[PDB]
Amino acid sequence: ETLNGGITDMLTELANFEKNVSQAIHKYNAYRKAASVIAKYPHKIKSGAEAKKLPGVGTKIAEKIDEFLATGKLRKLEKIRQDDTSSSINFLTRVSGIGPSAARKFVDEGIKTLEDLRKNEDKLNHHQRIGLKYFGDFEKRIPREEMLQMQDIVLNEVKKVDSEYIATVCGSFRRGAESSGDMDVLLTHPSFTSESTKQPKLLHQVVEQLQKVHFITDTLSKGETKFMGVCQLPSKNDEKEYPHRRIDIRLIPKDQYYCGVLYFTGSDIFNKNMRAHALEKGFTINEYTIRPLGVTGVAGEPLPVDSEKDIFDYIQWKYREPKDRSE
DNA sequence: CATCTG
DNA sequence: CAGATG
Ligand code: NA
Ligand code: NA
Repeated sequence: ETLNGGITDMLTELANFEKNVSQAIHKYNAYRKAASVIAKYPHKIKSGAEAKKLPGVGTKIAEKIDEFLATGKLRKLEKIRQDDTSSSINFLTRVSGIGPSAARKFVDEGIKTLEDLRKNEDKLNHHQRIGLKYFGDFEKRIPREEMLQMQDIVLNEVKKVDSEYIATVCGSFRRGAESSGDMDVLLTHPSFTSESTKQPKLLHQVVEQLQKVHFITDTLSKGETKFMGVCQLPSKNDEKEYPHRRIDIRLIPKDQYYCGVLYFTGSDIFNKNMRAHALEKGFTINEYTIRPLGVTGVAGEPLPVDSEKDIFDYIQWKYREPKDRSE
């Protein structure tokens, strides 16, 4: 956690770079299990050879650990930190819609900067375009104070369209968090479940309203269950307009809402732990359901959940306010 | 995993 | 359709 830090750290720069600049999924994937194991490693890695001893730990890595331990740095890591092309990709990638894949193509076309990007707006697709228009706004954290305002609206409108709608704002906003990165809404309606063959309108109807009143600014992707967009709190009495914010809304059959709600709420750590205990208690849990575990190895059969309460109860645990859902 | 692109 | 992004 801080004994073998720099090590796990450099390993990460390295793995990251593999995958993003080179195509090196293997290699990349290599550094990864590597940093994972040294991570768990209970001692102070004093040499490569020592490390080597570990699984996932081969010769090349060993080599690097040595040099790193040997000297406050690593050459390759130094060489990669300068490299314009390397930096290029790390940056372009910052744009929503631009991934690595694309980041390469661009660079090899010589698009490296923001300006490059504007100039070549023709090469970008819708998402990427938006992604570029909202670069700044996009990176700006979302303070809870707006969060609550947003949430307020979304909920009101959803209600308007249908009283039977059940919306929830998961994420850290849900966990207490003072700011968030984007807005995540879990949606369901009684009329929608596991078997119930579709009802796309269910999602589309709301989306509409959201743009009706202008909360929703642009559409990133709009499928029949998942929507990826942009929103914005009405700039009041003009002088201070708001940033644009990432927002998503997803339909979910009523019959697997809570697992979802739970799940989406996190934290990752809370999940796991809860996930593991569930398991002891003779259960299983994933994003959609809770199933009673048979003994023949495994087994299933969706346990019935009417709340987040229903879940814990099953696994016979202490109902956790979202706030203490931390770890 | 679900959506988009081409 | 594979293949990219989130
Ligand atoms: Na990106
Ligand atoms: Na292939």
